[PDB]
Amino acid sequence: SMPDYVAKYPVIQTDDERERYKAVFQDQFSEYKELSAEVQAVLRKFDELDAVMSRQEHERISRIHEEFKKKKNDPTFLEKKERCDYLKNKLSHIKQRIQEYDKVM
Repeated sequence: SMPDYVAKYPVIQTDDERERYKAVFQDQFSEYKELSAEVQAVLRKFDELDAVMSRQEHERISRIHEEFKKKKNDPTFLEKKERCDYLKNKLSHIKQRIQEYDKVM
């Protein structure tokens, strides 16, 4: 699931290569923008929820706590957060290769 973007994106040598890196950046940045929003919306909600806190109160807390804990630890969510963290680093790598080439040329 996580290719080595350092090996796949070496130092840019030609404008054709720069254009190819730009197109990969645009394709991936749109994919990252969509995941980043979804991941961030979940994490912020958790922060709001922690801020809210009879033997009924004990029942309600535990109910909330389990529900809250279940959503943050969910493997589908954590796979998306992992893809998101990967993409951020991959995109920063590509951005840096482009900027480096522009500066030189």
